[PDB]
Amino acid sequence: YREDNEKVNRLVEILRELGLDCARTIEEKVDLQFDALRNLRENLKDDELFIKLVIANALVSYQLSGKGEDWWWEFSRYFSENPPEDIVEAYSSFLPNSKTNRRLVAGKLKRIERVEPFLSPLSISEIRDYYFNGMERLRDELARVMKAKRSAKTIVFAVKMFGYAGRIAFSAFVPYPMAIEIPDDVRINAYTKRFTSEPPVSFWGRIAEETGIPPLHIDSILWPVLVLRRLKKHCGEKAERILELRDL
Ligand SMILES: [Cl-]
Repeated sequence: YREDNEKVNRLVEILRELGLDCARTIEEKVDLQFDALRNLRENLKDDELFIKLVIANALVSYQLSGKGEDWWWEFSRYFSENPPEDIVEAYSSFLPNSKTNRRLVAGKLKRIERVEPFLSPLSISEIRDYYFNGMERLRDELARVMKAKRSAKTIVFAVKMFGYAGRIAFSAFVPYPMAIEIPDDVRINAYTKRFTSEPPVSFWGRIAEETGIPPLHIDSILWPVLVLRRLKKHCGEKAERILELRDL
């Protein structure tokens, strides 16, 4: 493949300097979705219900009628005020009446109906196992349940959000698996072409191995590269390194 080795070498070193510490700070302090999850977890006081709601919610988080951060806050406030029991019934009222996710409701409710027989029986012990030692397994099982490709964008997003939910519920950071490849993203794809003609999944897999940053955490870092005020206020002097990534 045609590669700009010098630019790739700089990219790797900048990502090494940011590291998992920066990715985690972006996920928890820059991404307002994380605080939305903290609010819901505190208000429900039922970590099994909280985590299952996050997975189901992520599986319907496509073609939104608003910004992602607004949607996750609407979800958090709605289920804090109207805590659910029957998840299909709850979403049947929530989605068409929401501001930020009222499009394609029929297909979204079918997806909730499809996932609930898998999520409902899970115990907190099994959920802990998925979080601490099984996020790749969860991705594969969700894809099977949903009759979706293993790399399907919304399946992978559900695992990403599950990682946030577990970090909150279990008070421990577990990095995303190296095996979950870089998400398929129009902005990432255009950025990759600055460095190589190689397909991004292969390229970012090597970058992940060379930096020790799993691809889903690289994706977190690339979000502000590709909000900026919130980053400068939380990553400290490492915020300039984010600006270095955009200008590569
Ligand atoms: Cl999907």
